[PDB]
Amino acid sequence: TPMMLNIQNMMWWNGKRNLYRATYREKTWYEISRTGAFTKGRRPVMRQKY
RNA sequence: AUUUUACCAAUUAAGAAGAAUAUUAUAAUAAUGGGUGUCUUAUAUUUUAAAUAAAUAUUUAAAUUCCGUGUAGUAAAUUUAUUAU
Repeated sequence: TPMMLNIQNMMWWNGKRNLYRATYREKTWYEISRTGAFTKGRRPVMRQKY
């Protein structure tokens, strides 16, 4: 398995890509990782001020 | 009458489009694989899968550990955005 072997298969690097990944990723791993922008740590959640 | 010894020296101003829709970086608005001298026929032209990836991250702490390979929303669609004869 390429991921197990730690093979750097990237389209801009060698023109290859692993077949077990998803073609479209809505938000990258960094976007998923950043939790302060996802949870209610300090950010306000309802911008409407009635 | 006859006849001028042997050897030794040096590179510089360039005659005429015989040099530009040029070379490199730079545009954050396009994009189904560009192919001209091409020019029916689609049983014969199908590439999809939750993972670090043509998507790429503002600090020195603590901390697992026999050389600590290491830092968080900054604004919630907010303007750092892969641009372009």
